[PDB]
Formats: sequence, structure tokens, C-alpha cells
Amino acid sequence: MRECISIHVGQAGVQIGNACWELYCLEHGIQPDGQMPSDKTIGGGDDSFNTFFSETGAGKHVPRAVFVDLEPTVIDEVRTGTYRQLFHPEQLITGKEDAANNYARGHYTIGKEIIDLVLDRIRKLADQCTGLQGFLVFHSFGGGTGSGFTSLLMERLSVDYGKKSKLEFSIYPAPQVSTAVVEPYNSILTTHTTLEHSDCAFMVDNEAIYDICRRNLDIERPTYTNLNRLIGQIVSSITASLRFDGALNVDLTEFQTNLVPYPRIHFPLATYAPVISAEKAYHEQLSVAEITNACFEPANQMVKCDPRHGKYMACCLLYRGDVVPKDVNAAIATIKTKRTIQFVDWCPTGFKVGINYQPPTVVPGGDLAKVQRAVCMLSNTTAIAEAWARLDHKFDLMYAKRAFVHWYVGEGMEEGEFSEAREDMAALEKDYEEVGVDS
Amino acid sequence: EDSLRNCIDLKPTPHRRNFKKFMEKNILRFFAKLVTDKCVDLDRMFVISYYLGDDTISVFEPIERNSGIAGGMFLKRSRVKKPGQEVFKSELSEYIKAEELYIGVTVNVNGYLFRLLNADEYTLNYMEQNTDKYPFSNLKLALQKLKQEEGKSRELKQVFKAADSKHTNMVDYNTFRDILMSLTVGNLAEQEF
Amino acid sequence: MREIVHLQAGQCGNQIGAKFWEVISDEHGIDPTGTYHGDSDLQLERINVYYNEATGGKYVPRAVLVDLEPGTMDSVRSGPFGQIFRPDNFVFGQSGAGNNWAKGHYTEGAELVDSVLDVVRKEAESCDCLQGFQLTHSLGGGTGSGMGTLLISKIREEYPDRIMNTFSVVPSPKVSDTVVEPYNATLSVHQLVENTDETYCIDNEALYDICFRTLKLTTPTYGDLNHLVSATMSGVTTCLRFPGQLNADLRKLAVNMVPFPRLHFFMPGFAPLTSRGSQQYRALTVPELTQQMFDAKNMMAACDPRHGRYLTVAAVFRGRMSMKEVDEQMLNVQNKNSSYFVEWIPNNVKTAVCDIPPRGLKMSATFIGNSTAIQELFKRISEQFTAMFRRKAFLHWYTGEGMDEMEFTEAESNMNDLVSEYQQYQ
Amino acid sequence: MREIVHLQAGQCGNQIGAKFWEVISDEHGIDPTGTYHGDSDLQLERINVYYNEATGGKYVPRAVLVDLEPGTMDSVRSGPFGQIFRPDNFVFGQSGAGNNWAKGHYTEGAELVDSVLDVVRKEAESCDCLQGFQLTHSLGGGTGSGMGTLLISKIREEYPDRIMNTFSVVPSPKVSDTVVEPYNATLSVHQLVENTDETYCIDNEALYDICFRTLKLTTPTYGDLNHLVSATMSGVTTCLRFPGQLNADLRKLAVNMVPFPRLHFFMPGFAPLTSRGSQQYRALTVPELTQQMFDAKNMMAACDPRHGRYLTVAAVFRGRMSMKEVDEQMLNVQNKNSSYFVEWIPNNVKTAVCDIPPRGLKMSATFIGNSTAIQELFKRISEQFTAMFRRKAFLHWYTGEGMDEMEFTEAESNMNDLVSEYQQYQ
Amino acid sequence: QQQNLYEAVRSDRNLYSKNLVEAQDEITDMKRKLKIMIHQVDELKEDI
Amino acid sequence: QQQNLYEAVRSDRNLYSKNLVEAQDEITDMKRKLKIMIHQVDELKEDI
Ligand SMILES: Nc1nc2c(ncn2[C@@H]2O[C@H](COP(=O)(O)OP(=O)(O)OP(=O)(O)O)[C@@H](O)[C@H]2O)c(=O)[nH]1
Ligand SMILES: Nc1nc2c(ncn2[C@@H]2O[C@H](COP(=O)(O)OP(=O)(O)O)[C@@H](O)[C@H]2O)c(=O)[nH]1
Ligand SMILES: Nc1nc2c(ncn2[C@@H]2O[C@H](COP(=O)(O)OP(=O)(O)O)[C@@H](O)[C@H]2O)c(=O)[nH]1
Ligand SMILES: [Mg+2]
Repeated sequence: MRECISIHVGQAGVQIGNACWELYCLEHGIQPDGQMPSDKTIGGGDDSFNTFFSETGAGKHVPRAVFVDLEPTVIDEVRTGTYRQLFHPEQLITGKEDAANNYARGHYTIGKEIIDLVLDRIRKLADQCTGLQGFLVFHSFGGGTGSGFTSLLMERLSVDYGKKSKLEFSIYPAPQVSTAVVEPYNSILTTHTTLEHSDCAFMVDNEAIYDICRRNLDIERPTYTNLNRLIGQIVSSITASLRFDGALNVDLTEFQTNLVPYPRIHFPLATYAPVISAEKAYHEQLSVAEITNACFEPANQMVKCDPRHGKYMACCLLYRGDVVPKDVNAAIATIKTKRTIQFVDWCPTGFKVGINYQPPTVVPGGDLAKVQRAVCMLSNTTAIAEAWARLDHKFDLMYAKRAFVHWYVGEGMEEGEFSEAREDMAALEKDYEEVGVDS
Repeated sequence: EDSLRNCIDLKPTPHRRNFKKFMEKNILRFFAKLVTDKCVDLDRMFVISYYLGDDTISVFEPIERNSGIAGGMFLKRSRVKKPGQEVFKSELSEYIKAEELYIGVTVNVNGYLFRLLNADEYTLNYMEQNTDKYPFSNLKLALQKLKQEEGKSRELKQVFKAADSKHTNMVDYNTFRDILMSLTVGNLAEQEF
Repeated sequence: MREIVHLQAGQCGNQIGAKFWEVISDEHGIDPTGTYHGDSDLQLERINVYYNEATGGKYVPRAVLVDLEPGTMDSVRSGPFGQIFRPDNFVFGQSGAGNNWAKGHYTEGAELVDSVLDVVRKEAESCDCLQGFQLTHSLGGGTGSGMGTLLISKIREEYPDRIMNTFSVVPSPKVSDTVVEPYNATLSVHQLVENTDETYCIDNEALYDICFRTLKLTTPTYGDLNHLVSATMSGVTTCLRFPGQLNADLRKLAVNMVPFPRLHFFMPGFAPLTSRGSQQYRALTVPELTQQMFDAKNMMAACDPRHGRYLTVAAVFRGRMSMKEVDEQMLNVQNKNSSYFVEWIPNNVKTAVCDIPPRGLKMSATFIGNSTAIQELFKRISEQFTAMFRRKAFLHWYTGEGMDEMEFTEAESNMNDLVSEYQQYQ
Repeated sequence: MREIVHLQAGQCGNQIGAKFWEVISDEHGIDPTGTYHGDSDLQLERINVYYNEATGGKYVPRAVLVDLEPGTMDSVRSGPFGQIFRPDNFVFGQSGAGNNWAKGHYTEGAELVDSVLDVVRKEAESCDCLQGFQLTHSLGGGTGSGMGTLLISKIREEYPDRIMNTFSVVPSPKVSDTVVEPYNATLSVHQLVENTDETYCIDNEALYDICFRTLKLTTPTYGDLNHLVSATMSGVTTCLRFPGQLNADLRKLAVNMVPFPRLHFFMPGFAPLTSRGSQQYRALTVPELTQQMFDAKNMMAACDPRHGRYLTVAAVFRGRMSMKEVDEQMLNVQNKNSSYFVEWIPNNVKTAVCDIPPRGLKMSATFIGNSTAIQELFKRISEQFTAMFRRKAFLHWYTGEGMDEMEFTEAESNMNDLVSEYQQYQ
Repeated sequence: QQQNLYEAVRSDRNLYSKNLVEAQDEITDMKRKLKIMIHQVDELKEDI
Repeated sequence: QQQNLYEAVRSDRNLYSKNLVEAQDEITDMKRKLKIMIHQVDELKEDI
């Protein structure tokens, strides 16, 4: 009766979606073939797979997501790898020529020829499900497909389905390192679409994942194949209350109203804790207070900002595991006592909790330990304006010499969108400072 | 188990669950049917799952075509109390159905009688591999229960040969049932069978 | 006979009504099968008050089970007592509200209200002499507060000469489990004070105070919290179901507790709460019961009666006893606490006794009391609303669904006029 | 009938009271489970004085158990008679007082007395007719001397028309187990002399001397010294809970032994004391008891009574026994030791006779006595205080918690007035 | 310190108010006794 | 604010104690009146 649909865009999206769906296989016990194991001859244990996996009369479970990318090379590893029989032959959309780190190639010239093919399967996955909350978007700012094609996908989806929910997990550019050069162009020019054609948008920074995975899990030199496990661990704790039973359930509609106070303010921030190794797990006791303190600690913060310099507007607790509600209230009443953490004076109740019973599972070869309880943050704070300020300063000095303009003008779009995208943000940063100003 | 601590200690301490048992522990699945008086609406096949972690039983019924009832789930990861009553003022800790489930054992769950009829292949592999807990899966004891009647073992050969009319090694499960109950020993349980 | 119709809306209402329909099934001797398994015969003389009779000697609860998301309906039907509730009594929606009063009251709740009327009007007309209604909901939720307030206004327009009592879940000062609950609750109490006869304010944090301090338990799950709520729910209609020396209905308690149509907010309590180690050493005696009544620790609302003062007090007693120390000790606490009672009305305290105590107990008693100290609850949500509304916070979820800003100002103005006349009787 | 509230503070008060609640449980025939297993019915007619009735026949002791360090209450529950104490009567803090009167009175023992006062007041209203208070502590410590004198102050200002019977274990010079206790002794007798009506001084050197020469035991552990103290604890009030021919309560002892509002410091005794190897060769007679009550060897305070003069003496007898032998020998000891009693008051001796002797004995006699030889008990503390305050040592622990140095001068001034009045009237 | 002093003084104030009520009750009861024996005065005047 | 509350409560406690003292003084005064008219009762009984 409940279903969820995920749309993963770009090379970032198709690579985090592989680790996202292998965990979904392991929570419901789905083998890479696509069924219950043949050792178990009677099944249908609980209809928690109905929201993530389809049902066929032969006993096969098919996922309810779609993968889109303009690069065929990273897509066909799913066709070649272990999970070839599990994923549908149609649910993985393949391009022919990549956008090549550009916005106009992904938007106006190549994004048009495949925007109708995906929408057919989006409609096909929409009438399968009786009840749909909305769509999850796993896209990247720096990618050509994740910027250009997404800036037409969210626009067309908003008129394809009016009041449907729209959640985004965006791979935000890191403030120090980057794999490209023209990523401020790819980041700014897609913000004009996403500020009006999205409901909620969590940001993920890779270099903050780099330090967190290094200093906490005691694993030096990580790889993307384990970062996507961490991001895939975040996605399961959000949708845990939908699938699994809990003391009180949080919907996909519950936190989209409790983290977005203004239509121009829809940028929360994610944080996961505890993140410890197997060797560190058994020495340290893991209390509810000791896992909620690291969440509010800016050292464990997953986007490279500081709430000490900023101020929160809203937060969201995702408690999953062996947790009782008594010390949850003792923890959050203790959080309200420290004056180092500062809230705004107009949102005196900034808490929403969600309780799930089943502790998180672990994967063979993964980095995280077998843990009994965990908590995920979805907090909205104004410290992102610190990150936006240093992103536009780089954008303004890069545009002052009119570099890389010929890569965009000759593709078909006009040069007036460059000035508008800089100005529309400048009003948005003015909106960011005005909500932070108290009475 | 939360309120033991008031007399264990003057100041209570949180109850400590079995970290060891949660750490090593898969799911033991049994086929069951409902047993009451003769009613035509109740011919429903359920599946019982013992989780082996927190010692917990969950019963579910798969959705069946053109049936008048559609019950997706019967119990939600909750422990089962045996029908022995004695609910209040019980000095000992309460009794809970442990993991002792054979084929043919009628289990009384929540007042509803459930007859166990079949086990999953993983469950039967568990039965034959772990036998110190379950003496009903011993092949040696199963054949020792048959060795007590060696006087009729000669006649049993002609009894089998009467069924073997086409000179094959080929007999039915229902036939192999009815000779082993026509022995009328009464000691051949369904699990041993 | 006077039969009670139960209303059960929302996820929070479902989790407390599942426990409510468990203890009176336990008390009346109802097994999870649906039959009766008990010893005496006076448990069956008045069983139609909560149970409808059918073939095979079976009883189903006289309740309607209402929600907008269907996730918790599989939760209710698969619980310990999930096969006694009628399958046709479940009304469910598809698109959940998600902590928004506006969607629950104007857009999402506008269609399911007609279908659940057809359930309740079919059920209510089948009663011989219906006593009244009772309700369980939460103010912080989209379904129980958004659409349950529509049900409150609608069945009041359809059944005028009746009684309806609500076990409302007010927010807590620190435990608060929403960011937008002043928008969810202040407009609910605007629609509540006009169309309600009795209101029991049940707070979560007070239950956490009881279980940690009075009962000395360390892991209070919601199943442990909902028993305390369900204890006082069954504890108010005891004399309705069983004979005694002086019976009392919900109508008889209402006419003694509310003197005016806008003073109908109570503050419940329960006496026999004792910790396990202290169970064997405490003498269960009538002065001991009334000693634990008027203590501010015992109360189920997040208010202090020392800061305010009482107006009316109700006591409903269970168990065969003498009426002497119920009569004598309430006069003593009336005389000792001369400053904690109003002076413009005498004999503020109402007595009710019942013969049968609950299972595993000898004597029990229930506190129902109107007080001015609940203004502290309303003023606390007043300053949270005032410090949020002035800068148009969280407003596009509310002004984008039809209702205008004059509704918000009248939601304040009705509430400030309500606490204005709360001050005057103090 | 006439209930006595027992208060226990400090580690010394907790150990003695744990022995005290053991002897009277044996006297009344109460097993450690909580029931009653005796032969005579006279142990049940007067049972409400020391024990409270609970449902199921279980008897619980009316006592309050207070200490900041929770170390000793683990041993109390682990003792032989520890199951009977109520867990609601176990009130404790978090950190010890650290042998400081400042932390025990004004910083750490200043917020726990709110919790102590509510248990005491709750048990006070549970009694039918309250008779008074008895309390045990130590003056040479931080918790017992600090909160004990604090609780004496707070109860006296709330219950004026009652009595206080303090059993204080005063320090000894050679058995000095602390180096700072001259400060705590002087600063507690200031609060003792103004808010107590009857104070019993107990010493350790006197008890070690008795167990060597009279009882002849070579291993006198604390489990034996507390037994000697607990005998006088149960023998002072044996005419309040047993029949006799000349009954006397604690108020009759107060008006027969306290002539002046400041001369109320006593010296206890108990004298059917024999060794195990000399039981066969002694005649248990009234002359032999009378002989050994009055010698200096049997006093439980480190003072020689022959260096001063008695003012008042009271003796409480137990057993089926005559009266002429009592009246002649109490007259004989006054006539023979005429120089040992003051000549300005006649009939210094008060006699009380009971019916029931304790278990495993034939007759008993409890000695209490006011004397002017307590001058030597307080002169040593004077010289210790003056030589120690002269260089202002051990003082930063006291001035770092709120008290000025002037209170030390006032404590010496009060005590110098107390040794002035005894020497004037000698 | 101010809160402790305020609570203690408030408790003493409530005790004083209760004692004032008790004094009023004694006044009423023994006023009734006074009226009774005033009627006795009138009766003995009629006796004279 | 706590100082103001404590001083107001102290003034109220002093007022209540003063009223109790006044009530006890009235008690003693018409005790004296009661004993005086009791002596009067004795005098006219002697007359009778
Ligand atoms: N965290 C994380 N980031 C990734 C991952 N894969 C790619 N990225 C991000 O993606 C950025 C590169 O852009 P791509 O996603 O490869 O480009 P694209 O979306 O395929 O668009 P085109 O290259 O034009 O086809 C890098 O800077 C990474 O930060 C991943 O597996 N995990
Ligand atoms: N006392 C109590 N409160 C509960 C329980 N379950 C949920 N709540 C409260 O209900 C609130 C959430 O209500 P919600 O589910 O949104 O209501 P709905 O949307 O109308 O179904 C939370 O703040 C909880 O504190 C329960 O079992 N007992
Ligand atoms: N005779 C006797 N003296 C004791 C006993 N327990 C403690 N004391 C005395 O108590 C003194 C120490 O007091 P202390 O425990 O420090 O007091 P507190 O810190 O205020 O609790 C020592 O000098 C001991 O002689 C006992 O069982 N018998
Ligand atoms: Mg690509």
C-alpha cells in the first residue's frame, strides 16, 4: 500500500545507487539473483519489500528505481557485474554522448533527446504503485548530466505531477578540492531551476566524508565504493520508519514540512552518527546521549560549515535501533542547555523525532561495525550561506574575465542567464541573512 | 524485566539484554494451519517464523486469490505466552514458549490453536544438524523405534512386495505412510517419519 | 441501556486506544479469540456498554478506528488484541497529512469525514439508548487534530443532546516532537472549546515523571505509558458498568465539574501507583489513597496546582469499603488546604464509589479536577505562537490551502479571551 | 499509642541503629522476613510503638536512614535484618561530607534535608499519637554531626511540644579516629544544648574497657560494641511497651532528671553484664545488680563519676521481683555515698519497674544518670579547641564554604558557659 | 537563598492563618457558652 | 523579583501573626468577662 520511487542522475547517482540497492537487498534478504534463496522454499515473510521491490508471480522482486546517465561506460558495469539479473533491462537509461562537464550540453542539446524516454518509464512506475508519496533525486552538482539534464527533469516533473513530493540528495562541490574546473558554472546555473522546482534538498560534500571516514573509522585512504555505503546507510535510516515498525513513524511528508519554513529556504543538512570501526565498537559504550552529542558536534558534521558561526532553524531526529523514549527526552533537554549551540529566537521548538525498532544491518566487507542503535540528523541551519559566499566569490572572479563563456553561448542558450543566475542567488543570500536577523 | 531492579537494587539500573545472543544470532519457518471446530470459512494456511534473536515468534498469512479474507500479518515480532495462565503476582519470571517446535505439535498461540504441518528446507536442515536439542531427528533412534518389532520384519517384506507390483523401486509417500501406521506401533511420530 | 461509543483517531489515538481496549477486555474476561473466559457472572450483566453481541457468543468493541495513513492500521490489526476489532471498523486514507493541521482540516480530511460518518451513524443508530461519545486524539498530528476536530464539530451539529469527552494530548514544554505544533494545536483548541463538554489534558512528560519517579522503572516504552492513560480511561466509567453504593455517569461528573460552558479543562490522576519494592511495605488504606491524589507529582498534566487553585474536584472510587474515610479525608484536605481552593463556592468535591476493584487490586480511585493552573499550559503555547506568527513563519504550508489570515487572528483572539476569563475566577 | 520516631544519620548512627532494630525485633519475636513468630501475646499488644503494620501481616520499622555517602547503605541491606527497612526510607546523596562540618551542614547537606523532612513529616502524620524523637549519630564526623544537628534544628522549630532523645557517640582522646573533630565537637554542642532535652553521651574507650574486664572477650569487634549500646537503647523505654507495677515514660524521665534547661547531659548504663566463663558462679540477685550499676567501671562515658557529684539518677528495672529490696538499696546507696550526691536536693533516685525481662536473661536494669563529672568530658575539647584555633589551622576547609570565623568564637563561648554552670552548682 | 527564605516564610504564613481560623472557632464556641450562661443569669434574676 | 515576593510574603506573614495575636487577646478578654459574670452568677445564687 506504500511505495517509494528513486531517480538517480549522473555518474555520482548511478554509483551511489549501486551501494544503495545492495543494502536494500540485504535488509530484506534479497539475493543478487533477485529472489529469496532457494534454500527457503516458502516466503512472503512480511510485505516490507513491497515499497522498494516489485512482485512477480514467479517470485522475483524487481526494484522500483530508474538510473539515468549520459555515459554508457559506468552504466554497463551494472549489466556486467554481480547484480545483472536483479535490475530490470529497461530501468537503466543509457545515453550515447556525455555532456562533458558542461551545463548547456546536458540541458538544451543532449538532455532533450532522452527526457521523453525516461518519462515513459517514470509514468510506467507511477501507475504500478497505488500510493506514492513522491520522488527521491540522487544527483550531482558538478556533473554534466546531474546539472543540465536534472534542470529539465525537475521542471517537467513539476507539471507532470503537481503536488507530489520532491526530495533531492545533491553532491555539493567541496569548498577546497574539486575534480573539475567549470563546476561553479555547473553549480550556479542549475540553482535557478532547483530553488523553485524542488521541495527539499539535502547537500552532501565529499571532502567532509573524506576526513570523517579517515579519523573515525581508522581507515586511511578510502574509496568511493565505501563512501556510497555511508550515504546508502543514510538513505536507509530515513526510510526505516516507512518499511519497519517503530514506536512512532515518520513519513516522507512529515519532515518536508518541518524543515522548510520558507519556500526560498529549503536547504537542510545531513549528519550520521555513530561512525566507528569494529575494533572501536566493543570498548566504548554507545548510549543515546553519546550518539546524539556527536551529531550536534561540528567535527562530525557532514557538510563543511560550522553551526557555531550560524544558527539552526529546524532539526530532525531519526532514531533507529534499541532506543527507549525516556533518555531521548533527557538528551534533547540537555541539548537545550548548552549555550554553545545557538538556535533562532522565533522557532523555540525545533525538534521532531522518529523511532524505529530494528537495529541497522551490516554488509560483508563494509567499514562500519555491527551497531545496536544509531541516529541521523536532518538539520536546517544558516551556515550554508558561509559556503555559498565562498562559492560566488570564486564564481565572480572567474566570470570577470569571461572565461569558458564560448563553451555555453554557442550551444544555443543566451548569455543573459549568467547575469540572472548571479542576481537571483544574490537575492537568495539576502533572504538568507534576513531570516537570520532576529527581532 | 524492567521492574526486577527495584528489589535487585535500591537504585534501579537499566535492563541488560543479551549482547552475545544478539551478536551470533537464521529464521526458522514452519507451516501451520488453524484448528478449531468445523467452520467452513476457516481453511487458512499460515507460516510461523521463529527469529532466534530476542526469542520471538511472528505468524503471517500469504494473500490468497479469490478468498473472502486477506490477512497480511497475524502477529508483529512479539513473544508468545503459553496457555498456563497465572498472569498476576507470579513470583518467578514468566514462562515463554522456547524454541521447541516439531512437526505435528499443536501450539496454542493467543488462544488460537495452530497445527504445525511442514518445515522449510533450511528448518529441516537445522533439525537434522542440531540433534542434542531435538531427539526426534535422530536417524539412529528413529530406526531403534522400528527395531523393537523384529518378529514382523519378515512379514513386512511381503507387505512391501504386495505394493511392488511392477517390479520397481518406486513407492508413494502415502503408501510409505500407511504401512508404517499399519504397523500400529503408535510410537512413530511425524517428525521422525 | 446506556452504551458508550468510542472514537479513536490518529496514530497517537490508535496507540492509546489499543491499550484501552486491552484492559477492559482483560477486566471483563475477554480472551483474544473473542469469547468470554472468567469466573463470576456479574461481569456479564452490563457488557453491552462497550461490546456488541453477535453469533457464537462473540463480542466486538463498540469503536471506530480512524486514520489517514494506512501504515498504523497494519500495526493495530496485528497487535496482541488485533483479531477482536471489526474489519469493517477500519477507515483509512492513502495520502497522509504529515504533521500539518491545514491539510487534515480542509483538503485531506474533507473527503474521509463523509465515509467515517457513514460508519459511525450506522453504528450509533443501532444502539438502544446511547449514553454518549468518547474520543482519543493528539493535537500535534495531521490526522487526529486536523480531521478529528472536523468530526467534533460535525457530530455536535448532528447529535445536539449528547455528551462527548476527549482525552486530548497536549504538547510538553521540553519533549516537543514537532516544530509546527502551535499551528497544529492552537487552532484545534479554538474549535475544541466551543464543541466539547469535557476535556482531559493528557501529557506525555507527566507519564515520564510517573514511571521514573513513582514506579521506579528505567525503560518506559509507549506500551508502558499507554497503560497509565488507559487506567484512568476505564477508571471514570466504573459505576456505569457495575453496581455500587453511589453510582456516577459521565453526565453526573460533568454537571458537578463544569460550572460554565468554557471552563471544561481537567487534570487527571490515579492513586494506586506504587513502586514494586514499596508494594509490600505500603499499607493499602483509604487515607493512603487520598494522600497520593492531591500531590502534584501524581498529576497527568504539565501544570502545578500550587501556582493556581482548584475549582472543582471529582473522586471516583473502586472496591468494597466504608464511605467514612472517603468522606472524612476529603473534608480534611479541604480544611488543611484553605488557600488551594476557591472560596465563592462550597463543597467542591464530588464522591462516587464502585463495588468491583480492577484485577489484582483491592481499592482504587480516580481524580478529575478543573483548575485555573491549566492557563499556564495555554499561556506557554500562547507565547510560542506569538513568537512565531509575527514573521509569517511556516506559512506557505497554511495560506496555500485556502484559509486566510483572519482565521489565525481569531484563533488567537478566542484563546486570549478564554484565558482572560480564566484569570477572573482566580 | 505512643509512637517514637527513630532517625539515623552518619555511618556510626547507621551501624548502631542497624543493631538497635535487630535487638527489639528479637525481643518482639520478628523474623527478618517481616512476619511475627513468637510465643507470648504480650509482644503483640504493644507493637505499634516501634513497628508499623502493613498488609499481609508484614511489619515494617518506622525509621529514617540518611547519609550522603551511599557506602554504608549497601552494608545495611546486606546485613541480617536489612530486608525489613523500606526503600522509601533510604534517602542518600551523591558525595560524602569528607569529615567536614561545613559540607555536611551548608553545601551538600543543605539540599538533602528537604527530602529527609518529607519522609519524616509523612511518617509523623501516619502515627496516631506521637510521643517524641530518638536519634543516633556521631559528633566526630561530617554527615552525622552536620545533618544530625541540622535535623535537630529543623524538627524542633516545627514540632515544639515534643521531646528529643539524642544518643551521641562523643570522641575519646586516645581513640581519636580523626584530627579535625575538635572543630566538629564544639560546633555541634552549640546546636545540641539549645534544641535537645535529653542527650546520652557514649564513648568508645568505655566500651572497649567493659568488653575486656567485664565480658572478657579478646576480639571486641563493632558487631559487639553496638550490641552493648543497643541494650540501653531498648531498656530506656521498656515501660512504654510492656506492663509492670510502676510505669515510666520518656517524659517522666525528662521531668525527673532535668532540673534546669541547660543541665540535660546524661551518662548511660546497663548492668546484668557477665562473662561466659563466670555465669555459673554468680547469683543473679537485686543486690548484685545494684552493686554493679554504680561503679565507675560500668559507665559508657569516659568520665570518673567520683570526681564529681550526681544531681539526678534514674534506674529502670525489668522482671518479676520485689519492691522493698529496690527501695532499701536505692536508699542505702544514697546514705553510704552521701558525699557523692549533692545535699541541696533529696531523693536523687527514680525507680521504674516492668514485667517482662529480655530474652535469655532473668532480670535487667538500665542505668541513666545526670552528673557534674561531664566537666572533664568537655574540658579536654576546650583545650583542644583553644590550642588549635590559636594558629588558625584546619580552617580553610571551613571558611571556603560560607561560615565566618566568629562562629568558632561563639561555640567556645557557649561551651564555656556550660562548664561554668556545672561547676557553680557542684 | 531568597527562594528558601520565601518558601519558609510562606509556610509560616499559612500556619498563622490556620491558627487565626482556630482562634475564631474558639471565639464562636465559647461565645455560645457565654450566651448560655447569660440566659442562666436571666433565669436566676427571675428566681430572685 | 524573588526579593519583592519574599518581602511581600513576609509582610503578609507578619499581618497574619498580628491578627492571630489580636484574636488571642480577644479570647483572653472575654475569658475575663466570662469569669466575672460567673462570679455574678455565684452572687445572685447566694441571694436566692
Ligand atoms: N560521493 C560520491 N561522489 C561521486 C561519486 N561518483 C561521482 N561523484 C562526484 O561526481 C563528480 C564528477 O561528475 P560526474 O558525476 O562524474 O559527471 P556526470 O554526472 O556523469 O556528467 P558528465 O560527466 O558530463 O557525463 C565528482 O567530482 C564526484 O564528486 C560517488 O560514487 N560518490
Ligand atoms: N502518550 C502517548 N503519546 C503518543 C503515543 N504515540 C504518539 N504520541 C504522541 O503523538 C505525537 C505524534 O502524533 P501524530 O502521529 O503525528 O498524530 P496523527 O498525525 O494525527 O496520527 C507525538 O508528539 C507523540 O508524543 C503514545 O502511545 N502515547
Ligand atoms: N563504637 C562504635 N563507634 C563507631 C561505629 N561506627 C563508627 N564509629 C565511630 O564513628 C567515628 C567516625 O565517624 P564518621 O563515619 O566519619 O562520621 P560521618 O562522616 O559524619 O558519617 C569513628 O571515630 C568511630 O569510632 C560503631 O559501630 N561502633
Ligand atoms: Mg554522465
